Amino acid sequence: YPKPDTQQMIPFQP
Amino acid sequence: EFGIDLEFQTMSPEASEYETCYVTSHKGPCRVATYSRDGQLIATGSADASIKILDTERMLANHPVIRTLYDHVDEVTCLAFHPTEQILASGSRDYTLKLFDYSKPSAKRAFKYIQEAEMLRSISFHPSGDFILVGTQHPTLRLYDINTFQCFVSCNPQDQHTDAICSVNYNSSANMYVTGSKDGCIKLWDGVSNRCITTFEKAHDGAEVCSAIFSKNSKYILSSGKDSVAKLWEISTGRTLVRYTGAGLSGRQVHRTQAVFNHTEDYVLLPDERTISLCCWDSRTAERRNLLSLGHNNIVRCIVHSPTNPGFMTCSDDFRARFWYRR
Repeated sequence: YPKPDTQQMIPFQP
Repeated sequence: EFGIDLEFQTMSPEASEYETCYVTSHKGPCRVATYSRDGQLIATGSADASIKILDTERMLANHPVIRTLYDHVDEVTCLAFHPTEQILASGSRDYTLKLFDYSKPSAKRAFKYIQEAEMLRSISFHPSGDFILVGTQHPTLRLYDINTFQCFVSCNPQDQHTDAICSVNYNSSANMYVTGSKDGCIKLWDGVSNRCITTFEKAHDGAEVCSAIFSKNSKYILSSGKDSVAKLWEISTGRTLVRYTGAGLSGRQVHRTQAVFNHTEDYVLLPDERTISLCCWDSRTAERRNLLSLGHNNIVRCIVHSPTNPGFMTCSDDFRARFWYRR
């Protein structure tokens, strides 16, 4: 399976 | 690899041919169940804040409830089995996401947990098992890394829903996922980029979208809404191909419930709240098949169908979960 590209994403803090 | 493909006769039993094979009881309403990916196990969750793990083989044939887990202090609302490990992910109205290692029979509590800002509504394990998608009462979808507990969201905020997320599901290959929301939209997402590929606006005529799943070939989305209509969408074109009508009622808003495929995707199944029965349609033509009397004394808020077998679980506000199978 491919994996989510977290670097293309922004960190999030609830 | 038997599935619906409208581009290219059914091969499985209608819902009406199934029977209850085992009944289990929680101490509060039961509003979630999920199948393990291999289809051997079912987990059920309740407003009594507890979780049961059930062996389908024992239910067909030593107690079928092989596990009970107690590490929530409010209704559990969502569950997802780890794809490779004996771990269950649990989400609650108590604002937590719990991870249970169920390899040991005696295990009662979770080993790790995430404390969230909103009540959890829907989780979906990445097929690798390294990530979990999390829908909450908040409109923005969370991607958590299971190992680092870091959280990530799309880099474009316009991607996000504009109300509570109701359902999150990966497709079979993990290259996509699908969300449904109270905003009445279905959103298609890139599984790697985690950007929104498509928004189906007014997917159910403005009503909340309760559930959205993929067909095995990932060519279709099956959704259901509070307009009490199930829809089959073609991802390629963005259009509704099939409308599954007949369920629901007039006068009051319906509660949230799932539309599912059976294991071969020959049939669409939707619980009807008016009669406490299961509507069943031919998936390809929308032809109404026989109604299945569910035997529940209250509304069924959750239905999950086995991925591998003619089996499904119905979860009811009567505190009970019924395991169904065509024997």
